[PDB]
Amino acid sequence: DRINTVRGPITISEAGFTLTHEHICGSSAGFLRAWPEFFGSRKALAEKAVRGLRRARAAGVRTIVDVSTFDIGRDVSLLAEVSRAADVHIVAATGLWFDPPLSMRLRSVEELTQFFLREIQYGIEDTGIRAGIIKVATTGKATPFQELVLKAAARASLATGVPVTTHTAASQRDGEQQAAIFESEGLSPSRVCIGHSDDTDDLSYLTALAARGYLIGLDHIPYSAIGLEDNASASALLGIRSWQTRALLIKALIDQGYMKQILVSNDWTFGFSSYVTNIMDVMDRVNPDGMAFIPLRVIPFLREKGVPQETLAGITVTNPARFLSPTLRA
Amino acid sequence: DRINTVRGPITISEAGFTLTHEHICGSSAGFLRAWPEFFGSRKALAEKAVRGLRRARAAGVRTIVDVSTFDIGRDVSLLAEVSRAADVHIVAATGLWFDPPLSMRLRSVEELTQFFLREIQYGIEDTGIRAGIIKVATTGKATPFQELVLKAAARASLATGVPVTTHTAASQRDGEQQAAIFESEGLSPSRVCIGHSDDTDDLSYLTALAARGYLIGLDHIPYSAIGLEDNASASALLGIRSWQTRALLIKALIDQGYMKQILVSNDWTFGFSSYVTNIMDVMDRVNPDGMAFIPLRVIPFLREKGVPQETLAGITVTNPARFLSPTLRA
Ligand SMILES: [Zn+2]
Ligand SMILES: [Zn+2]
Ligand SMILES: [Zn+2]
Ligand SMILES: [Zn+2]
Repeated sequence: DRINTVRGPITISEAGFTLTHEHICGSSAGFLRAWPEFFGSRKALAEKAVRGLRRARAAGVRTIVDVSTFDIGRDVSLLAEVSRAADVHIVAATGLWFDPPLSMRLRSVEELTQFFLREIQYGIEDTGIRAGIIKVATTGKATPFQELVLKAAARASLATGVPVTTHTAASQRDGEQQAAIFESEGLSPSRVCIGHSDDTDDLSYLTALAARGYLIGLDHIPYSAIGLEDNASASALLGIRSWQTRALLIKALIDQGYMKQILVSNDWTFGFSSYVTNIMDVMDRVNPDGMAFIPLRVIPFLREKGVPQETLAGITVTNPARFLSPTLRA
Repeated sequence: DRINTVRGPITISEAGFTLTHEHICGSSAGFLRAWPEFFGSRKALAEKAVRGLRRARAAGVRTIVDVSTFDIGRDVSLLAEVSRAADVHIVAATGLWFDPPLSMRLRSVEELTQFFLREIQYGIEDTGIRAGIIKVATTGKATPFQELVLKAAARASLATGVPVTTHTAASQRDGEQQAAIFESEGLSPSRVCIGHSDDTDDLSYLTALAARGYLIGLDHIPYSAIGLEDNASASALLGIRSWQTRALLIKALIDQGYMKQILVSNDWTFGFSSYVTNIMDVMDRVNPDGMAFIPLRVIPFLREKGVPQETLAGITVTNPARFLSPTLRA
């Protein structure tokens, strides 16, 4: 039915062009509140986010999905502030990424399910803001704790119709184990996006997941260290495959008939504290378009390669709404 | 001539009987605000803390030092609320414990120094509440990041006069490496408490540190799994030595001539989320007196063993004031 955003529930008709894997700020729980000067100031960070969201809106974006979890330092009051100021819908997330503190990593699968349900059904912190997606992660074979998180996320999705989206080490085919765990919980693949999937060139892996009904998150398109290859930290984060190579995976999935299974995004952010201090600046140097990279650079690139505009509208408008609108089977 | 508390500056005389290593809630950054129902509710936690602090005050306690850092989930607004309701002074902490998130673990020594200084000189979050102690931790030989933390803590102490207090694995003699690192930064031992030191029976380790001018934190006195040795999680936390064994270390150091170097506490808490779910209840079963254990049980026990009350007042009143009152050399 309706999709919860930080300003309240919206209808499918209202979502419009949606970026399905983004961030306002990539941090850690408590960090923005304890050390705002890391970001210059809270005001500076908010201003930067508003400018970038307005940039994206001007390029046609209407909704982003902020897949920052508790342990990414999600601050839903910041999300609400910038959503209002930029007039861009923002869907907030629950789940856990790969920096859970002791108070999360000691919890059982039932306890984690309760937490994710709280954030979806009741609200985040004392804000009343309800999550519209559940984010989870692996980096290779799931750790024991990550298996509990995947199972809890599946259970929370099965109780609410709120989809699950993942971080993968795509080149290691993590999506297969994630899918196997999800299906062992009875979760429908139509409620799951296997993200960071443009990090691999293995089209067989991607098409096989798409044929099983998964959504394939091609969310790293602007990530490339070309021109800065001997920046070790940037190379590790961004890789050295070109944005064009990544974008051509969108075309390849289209050409093999899987347009309904594709979700595209930038995995952008406006603040970034969980890595090297000035990674945000390096990223902004790599992709000055920020969140507008998909509409301004990727869509025209794919048009030039012969992809019809109606296909691209299906990917960027129709697929996200079908993914986000709550259901147990889409 | 003043010590910062969660209710503002206090004089040395106002501090009175002081417990130097305690917690209101042992958690993780952001956790109490995101999942208060873990604790029943925030109201239930606060009520529990006020009841316990009122009982400690009735037993003679006037101040506690809450050594919860950012990564212990310190919520200075909760400390301020319970301090007011119970009429007990609470000193808040900066520093980092052994569960830092990525946004902390990626920082340099200079950045950490700036963060600890912000918390001491400016305030914690947006609250205006300034830290009066710096807490650090090792569990065996320091990791590279923990070396940075210790160095940053020494630098912040050298710039402000606020003392440093530590978590150790006393069985591993961590106090010796901590001392070595601190002295390599020029920090006076008179500004350092080596905590959890009652976790060892190795008197020579303790006396050698005391002879160098360190404060010796005998802060685990009520910790014992005697009667519940088959509870593996409680035994790992609490050990299998009796409270009387731990308390007799106080006497041993007095007898050697080191009464000036002793600090005593309970390392108690009113909420605990960073371990097994119901550890708080197990702890309360072990020590129903909570923070009042030191004045109600340990002081009379040491008097029965022949220690003058005046020596015990020196330990519980005079030594904490000398430790906390800012200086570069006490
Ligand atoms: Zn990711
Ligand atoms: Zn991301
Ligand atoms: Zn400790
Ligand atoms: Zn402690």
